[PDB]
Amino acid sequence: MITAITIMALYSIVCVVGLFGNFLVMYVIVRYTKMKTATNIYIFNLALADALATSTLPFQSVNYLMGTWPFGTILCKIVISIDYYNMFTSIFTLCTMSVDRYIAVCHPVKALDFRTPRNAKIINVCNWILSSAIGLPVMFMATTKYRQGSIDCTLTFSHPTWYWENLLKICVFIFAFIMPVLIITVCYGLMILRLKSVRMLSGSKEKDRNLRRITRMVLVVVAVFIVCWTPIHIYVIIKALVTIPETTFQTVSWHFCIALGYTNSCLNPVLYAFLDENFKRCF
Amino acid sequence: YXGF
Amino acid sequence: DQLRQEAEQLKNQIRDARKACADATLSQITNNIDPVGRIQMRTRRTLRGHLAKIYAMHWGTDSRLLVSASQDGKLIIWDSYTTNKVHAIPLRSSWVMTCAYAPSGNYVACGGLDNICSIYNLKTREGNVRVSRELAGHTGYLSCCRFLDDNQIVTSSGDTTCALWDIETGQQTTTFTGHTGDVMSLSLAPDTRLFVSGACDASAKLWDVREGMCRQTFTGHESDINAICFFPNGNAFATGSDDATCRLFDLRADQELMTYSHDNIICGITSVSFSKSGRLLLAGYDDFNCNVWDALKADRAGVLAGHDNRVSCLGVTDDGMAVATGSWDSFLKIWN
Amino acid sequence: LSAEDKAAVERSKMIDRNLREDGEKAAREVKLLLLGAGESGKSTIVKQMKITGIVETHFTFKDLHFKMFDVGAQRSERKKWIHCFEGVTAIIFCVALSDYDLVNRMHESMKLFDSICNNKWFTDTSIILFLNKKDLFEEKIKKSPLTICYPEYAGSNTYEEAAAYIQCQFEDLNKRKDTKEIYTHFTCSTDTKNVQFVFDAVTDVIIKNNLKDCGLF
Amino acid sequence: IAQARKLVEQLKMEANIDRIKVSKAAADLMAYCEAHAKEDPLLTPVPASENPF
Repeated sequence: MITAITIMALYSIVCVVGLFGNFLVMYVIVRYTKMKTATNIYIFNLALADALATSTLPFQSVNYLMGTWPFGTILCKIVISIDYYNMFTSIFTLCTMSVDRYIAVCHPVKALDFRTPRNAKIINVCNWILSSAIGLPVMFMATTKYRQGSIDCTLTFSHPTWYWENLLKICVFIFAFIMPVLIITVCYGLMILRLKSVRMLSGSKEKDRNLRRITRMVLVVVAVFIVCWTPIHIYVIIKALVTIPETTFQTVSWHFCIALGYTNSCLNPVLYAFLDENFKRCF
Repeated sequence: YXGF
Repeated sequence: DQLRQEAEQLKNQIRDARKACADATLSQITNNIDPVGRIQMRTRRTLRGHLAKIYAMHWGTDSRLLVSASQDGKLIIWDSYTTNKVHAIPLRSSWVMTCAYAPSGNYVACGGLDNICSIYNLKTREGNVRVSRELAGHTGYLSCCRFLDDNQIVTSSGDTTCALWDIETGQQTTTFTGHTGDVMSLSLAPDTRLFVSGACDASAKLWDVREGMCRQTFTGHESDINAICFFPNGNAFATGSDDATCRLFDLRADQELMTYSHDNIICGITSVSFSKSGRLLLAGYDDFNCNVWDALKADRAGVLAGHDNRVSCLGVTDDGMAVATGSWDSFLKIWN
Repeated sequence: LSAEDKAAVERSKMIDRNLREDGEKAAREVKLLLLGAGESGKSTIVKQMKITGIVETHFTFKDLHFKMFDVGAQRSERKKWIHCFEGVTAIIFCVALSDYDLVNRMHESMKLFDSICNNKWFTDTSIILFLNKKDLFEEKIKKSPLTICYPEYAGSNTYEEAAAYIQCQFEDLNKRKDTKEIYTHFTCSTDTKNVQFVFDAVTDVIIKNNLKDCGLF
Repeated sequence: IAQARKLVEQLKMEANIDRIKVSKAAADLMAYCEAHAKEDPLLTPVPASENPF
């Protein structure tokens, strides 16, 4: 009883702070920066994906407390589509920004040719199309099921039922956890190893603290991404492998893991936009 | 993710 | 030492004569006319074609087309009303410090740091524009170029020289050498009979093209003067310097008539211009704004603070409708 | 919406397309300003590298285009037009190191280096300092001591310590030791080692510029 | 000393110049300004209908 009110307040606070941070980043990008550099297009893409992903939380919150979905099948399709779609959009946006900083630091001659707003816009369009490749069939597959006492907003099964659902869960697990952490970790590790050799940072005491600041920013971004996206995917793998007995503690673990997963979508505008030096120059 |  | 003493006593004599004979007290006289007050000028068009800091702009006699050059290597001709680009000229000498527009509108001069003056013909057949004349013969750097006519051009250069070229001949007709420092600005009279050239010795020397000798010399600044414009009558000219002081010199009176300066601005002049009535002084500072001063009141009439960087060049149209300011942020603003 | 005005708008858009194509072509080229004293030996560096006030040298090395502007031929006051060269990537500054005993040139060369390095327009632009005339210098140190030019010099007469001493005397002249670094290289007749050092310095400046663009730095 | 001689000769010819009273020249300048004060868009704001901008 108290736990349900607790998790409901948790979803409400996370949704409010995520929408507030996303609207602040939209306000600064629209009225102040006016989209001059290529990086601001990626920050706009991340803010849009995080705002649309965080918008799914009031529809998801009532599902636990009420137990029914009294909104119709079409809105169920839209909510499941947005939920998968903006998740993939944000994850590939973070991967594209990691590749952007890798090309910017490690390959300086080709970064003059590649890092243009035209390539940023076409890779942004390719990002939304590649996320729509997962968003549209899940949108078509989303259905509404009538239980004996409840309404369920869920995915339908084609025969064999275990194969398609477990293949979808393993494919989302791999393409959202294994590949992106590997790309971000390798590109940022090679970036830190390349910046360690640079004379502009590896000299006097004054530039050493700037190098430490950059390494700290890299470690904070990678650590927040890993600590946020690990537990809900690990819990999905644990349920896929072994059936878990129903407990009061696991019911709170569900909403705590979902809150942790959305917390990254909340915190990526704070970690990226505000912490950047150019946005501090705007102040 | 995790819900529904 | 006798000849130097003779020069010193002649200088003392002419200084004593200009001091004792002329007693202006102009501030007591000019109080009768009413002040203009405060004038608000709004931007009408914003021209966005350049991708680098523009250094020179010049209007035309029909007040329709305007030329502007930037540090990428291009002279873009703009239209003041419809924003359309008539011609774009790519410059071999990318380092450009001046621009001239012909009174007929056929030719444009360009260049300045590469010691080459390129004159491009505009109203020609067989398609696009082509370079008409390649002028050379200095050793410093050209600082300003002005068309007297379609056949004569006067340039000021950074090797202590001024020069007059005939377009068809291609060689120097008359060379002016009376300075001891580099000249920085050049402006022509409306009748185009004679001009004044300002140098880095805080001096401005009048030159007549026909006679070929310096007639008058004006002093009173403490540093380099960057801009020179004649009055529409043609008997006065204002000079702007790095000491934030816009001194005005009269040809007939042969003294400093009026000084325009303020406490909080101490920075340097880039461009100075006049209105056709002559009431407005358009002074370009490096304080990110160009000010409108009152020529007969010595008070600030307006602040056209529309740029975020220093204004390199400024131009008032011939009919007097608008004033266009160009700054190093690659934005050309037309103010009406 | 007349027929002539639509053709003027179409011509203006075609001109805008050529302007943005030429601007993106010009943006990737790296500009370097070369300075130094009179007869310091800048023409030797120019002749070593691959190929009127300003003579412009355009050359490529490892798919990176360099436009080099040596303005030392012009005899004029530097400060009034030096703001034309703002935003430049690097300044290659040439100093005749073996010119110390001729009366003295080293002192106005240091004054020129103080005027260029501490200039308000070049607060963030790196300066690549080159010390040429290496071969004559040990033959002019064995016969003539370095104490004539600097009385504070206390050390044995050898190239290995005097060269590092001249390097430190030029390097400590900067007043901003955190923003603009001074890159000192002794030019020798190696197989384009000079060009390699210049490419490494330009690569470091492009890394710093990309870090400023991304927002990390 | 030839350059200084040229300077002395130029000062000699410069010295013999017509001297005009500053009051009459200032009156001429203010008379020109009041004459052409009406024919000035900067001094007198023109309505936007006749303004080409």
